[PDB]
Amino acid sequence: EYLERGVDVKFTDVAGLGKIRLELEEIVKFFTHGEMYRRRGVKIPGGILLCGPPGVGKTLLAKAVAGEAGVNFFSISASQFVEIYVGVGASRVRALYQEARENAPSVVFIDELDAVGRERGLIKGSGGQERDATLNQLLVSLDGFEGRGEVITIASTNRPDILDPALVRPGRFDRKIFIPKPGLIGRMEILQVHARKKPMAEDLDYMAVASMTDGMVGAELANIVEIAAINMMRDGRTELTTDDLLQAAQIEERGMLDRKDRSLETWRQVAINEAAMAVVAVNFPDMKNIEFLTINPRAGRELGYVRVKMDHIKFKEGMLSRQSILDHITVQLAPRAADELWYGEDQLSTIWAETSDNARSAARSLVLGGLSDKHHGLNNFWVADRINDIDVEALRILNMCYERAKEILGRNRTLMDEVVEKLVQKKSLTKQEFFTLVELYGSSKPMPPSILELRKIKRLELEEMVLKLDMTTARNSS
Amino acid sequence: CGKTLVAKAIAGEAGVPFYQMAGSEFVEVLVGVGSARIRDLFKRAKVNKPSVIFIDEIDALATRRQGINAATQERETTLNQLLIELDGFDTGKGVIFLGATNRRDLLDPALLRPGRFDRKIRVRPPNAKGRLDILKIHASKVKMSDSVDLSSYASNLPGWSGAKLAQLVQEAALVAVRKTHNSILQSDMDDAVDRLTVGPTRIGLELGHQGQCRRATTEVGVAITSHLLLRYENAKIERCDRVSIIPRGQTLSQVVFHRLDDESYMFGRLPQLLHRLQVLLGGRAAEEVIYGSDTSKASVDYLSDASWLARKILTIWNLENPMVIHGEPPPWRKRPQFVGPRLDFEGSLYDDYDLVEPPVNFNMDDEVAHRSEELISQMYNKTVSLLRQNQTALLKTVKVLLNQKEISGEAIDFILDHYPPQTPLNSLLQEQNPGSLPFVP
Repeated sequence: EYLERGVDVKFTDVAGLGKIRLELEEIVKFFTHGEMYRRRGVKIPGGILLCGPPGVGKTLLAKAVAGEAGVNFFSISASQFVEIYVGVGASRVRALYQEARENAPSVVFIDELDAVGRERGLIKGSGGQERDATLNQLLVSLDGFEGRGEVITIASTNRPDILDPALVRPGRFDRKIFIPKPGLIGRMEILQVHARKKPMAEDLDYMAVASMTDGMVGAELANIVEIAAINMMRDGRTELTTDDLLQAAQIEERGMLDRKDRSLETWRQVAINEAAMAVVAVNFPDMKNIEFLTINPRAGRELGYVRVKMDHIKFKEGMLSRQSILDHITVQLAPRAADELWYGEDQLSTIWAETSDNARSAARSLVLGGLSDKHHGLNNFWVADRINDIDVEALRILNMCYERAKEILGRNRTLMDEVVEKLVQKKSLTKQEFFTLVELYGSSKPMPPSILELRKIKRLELEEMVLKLDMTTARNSS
Repeated sequence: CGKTLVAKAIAGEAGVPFYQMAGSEFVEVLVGVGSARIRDLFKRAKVNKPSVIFIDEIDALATRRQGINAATQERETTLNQLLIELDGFDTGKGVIFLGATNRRDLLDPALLRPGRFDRKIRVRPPNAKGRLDILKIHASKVKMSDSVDLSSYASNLPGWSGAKLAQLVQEAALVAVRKTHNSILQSDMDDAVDRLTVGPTRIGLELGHQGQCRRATTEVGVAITSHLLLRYENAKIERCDRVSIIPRGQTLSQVVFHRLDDESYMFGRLPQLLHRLQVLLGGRAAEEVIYGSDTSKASVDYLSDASWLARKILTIWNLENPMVIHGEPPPWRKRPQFVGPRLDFEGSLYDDYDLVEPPVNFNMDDEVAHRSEELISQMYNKTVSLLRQNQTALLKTVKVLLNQKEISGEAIDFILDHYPPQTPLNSLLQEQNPGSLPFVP
């Protein structure tokens, strides 16, 4: 009933494995070299749990480990256990584990345990009691009484916090492996394996495709493979190249590119908006590497956009400087800066209303995120005066970013006009020509020193001061 | 919008059998029958390959498990069977499955995953050319006269679906049957327009002579402000089509405004918003100049709209240049609607674009309130000053509209031209009939 046939998926069929694959073959070792495991006196860990983002193919990993183990594979949806009737789900789990024990050696797979592994006492209904009964039955058949030493359960969940800590107890689910999102090499190999079934070329570089589509799951890479088949018959070329992959990634991350009727002043407004964003971004460290610049409207965004790929390590861990946010707020305010400096103060538009609120929200998050210097951080107080003063610093921070944006955009009028003209004539711009225009008409951008130079100057000042103290002690004493 | 018609046309041009059975046909009381029907339909599709499977209203079986009987278990089992059949479909046999839905939010994201629903097509409401072509198609089925110009009807009925154009032409045919007309005249087509847009005309249902003078004064004042702003400062605002005080549907009076092109509906500048806001207070300007100091409740909604758009100018869009830290959501929400003032220049009026945050400082809230009061008061004095300079045209338009129970934009323009500013009211008062229109359209 719950037994599947034709499980031929192996570890070669799945990419983006990494060191987790080692644990996977450890499971295979648990199914092959277990004689010396129990000879040394090791009870085989029954509970292995894969946790990660959806679409990474956890069930594909289950098929791979089942095929490499060479045992019977059971793949049961957890949604069938919950039902309006009680007792039948417990009997379903009983029959499942009984036929797993009879088919020993075997591995059993249950996906999305969050449906039935919810902590008891969170919902008041008969479905909650049925879920409790099924959880109790699976708990007993896992660890309750003796009789299982050969059947091993593999599970795939998304949210590990929802699970009952009774299930997380060792001997029931003790091995917890996280499947992360694929990095750079992982996306490369997933694209390779999903593209092995189609005729590819020898000049096909996956490095640019992987760097273009950053922070995406393996299902999204399979989708990129799926949009590598449908769109070349419009022109009718010979063999697939990397340009089609780049355009497919561009279509997927934003939407399909649609063209509508448009006047000249509307194009000019979108162009000066995008010029404001890119020109204020290039002079800042965290948003310096602008790679794309287009004003073409897309799905959901009638505006253009500026593409930057900053370092994605400090952002996740939280090591972004205070100046790194005062720069971003200036970037969000700079569309309004260009609008005010070009159309005057009395003719402000409403196209920058989406960035002008991001700037104020970022300032508000900064002032009560402990990053300020009013007393020392201190995002909370007691009396109403300091609570009122909490929101004063955000508005002064917006004001100083606002004047900074005015100064930055006023320094760069010639390159502003040039990039606006190019954006109107070509409707798109890449990194090379935009940076060439920047070098042709740019102003001076004196870079503030990084932390290394500050540490070096502080260290040399400290050494010279301490040796000054040493001589003022020595020659006064000697 | 004819998504089912689109799939039917796809099957007709492709020459393949078309399998139609709606999502509401998959709901039952017994459990497991819907999955059996899914399997039967799928295997009958696999019999005659290639073939197309079409499920109308797929969100009936694919309702999202919202966290805001045994039928729900049947829905989940049917969803599981459908996703199993979709995922297990080899792509080499060419059985394309079509799913038509009305709402993307309630549909489960599992089907949106690649491998089940690879393509997602939006069916936008037809444009001016699209509604033109739908009118050409539907007008070939009924007898048509040469006096009907369908281009104006396609341009003046924005966002109307194909079935709504079908009911337009059908009710035009039934109106011509009622009038015993041999063909569809332009009068009958406009009759269908006013029947489906604002509603049918009542019979003799009128209030007192004071209950109609105030509504007439409000609507005529709004129209006169709009026309004056068009004439003098060349505003980027709409144009008056016709003004009526005949009760239709649930509106005791109505003023009709044309809808402009959407390309001017994106970068709403400060002057455009100020002139539209003056147009909004035109009604209260009319009550204050005509009745002196005894205003009524007929112009309260326009006052609320003006008060909210002043806040939107101040807080949400931040069009002025003291910088503000937060925006506030509208306490009252009125949907964008028909002939009354457009209030959809930026897509809509009462829709903040998630630009709101909870405030902390309560001392700037009063300064925002004072700024809004100053803007509203100054703008009110300007609109009352501009409307009070022309009392003759306003009074003559009110009298003519009261006598005729309906006036046109061209008639309002003629009254404005024939009554220049700063002429005495005695010139209107010496006429043998103030509510007389010597202009013939």
